[PDB]
Amino acid sequence: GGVMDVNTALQEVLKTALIHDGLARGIREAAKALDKRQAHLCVLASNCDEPMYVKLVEALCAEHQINLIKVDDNKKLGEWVGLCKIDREGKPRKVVGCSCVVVKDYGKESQAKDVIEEYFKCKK
Amino acid sequence: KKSYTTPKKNKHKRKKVKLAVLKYYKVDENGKISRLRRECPSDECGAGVFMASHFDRHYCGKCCLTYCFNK
Repeated sequence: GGVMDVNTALQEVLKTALIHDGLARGIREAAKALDKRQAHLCVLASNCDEPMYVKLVEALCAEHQINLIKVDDNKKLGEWVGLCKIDREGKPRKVVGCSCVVVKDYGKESQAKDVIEEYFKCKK
Repeated sequence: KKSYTTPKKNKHKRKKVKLAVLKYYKVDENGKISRLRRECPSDECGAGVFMASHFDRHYCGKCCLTYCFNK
């Protein structure tokens, strides 16, 4: 389905991915996700803490599974997944970046997720 | 009945302090990940958890009563 824009498509992933609990936030879980074959999607972003990890994530995509997408601004991904799920209209206690997240088999496979993502993925 | 008197010891284990964690994979060449020590393939590890190279020991926090060499 979708309108075939990369950003609002990846949002439709994220909706059902939240329910699926596919989100592997933080470096330890990110590493474990891509060292595992259960991952199917990766998105990275600009320098959060080091310019080293942005390199390392590409290094892991090389060795294990190429799937990478880059959408910059840590604050974007930080907003996109709150405490466990995106939480409130507000929420000033956190909005801190997740810096990169990995999602498992586009969350759920039930509807539009497969087509919107597959259109981009073989090209990228 | 009565209320407590006075000790003076008052310490905590450590707060598991916020550090730059995962450089257990070392960047040398592209896209190679240079391990210094095994990312343990225990009997229930998914190979997504590392094992500590303690120096004088070999210890995983998951396999913590088992699979602990002293080398």
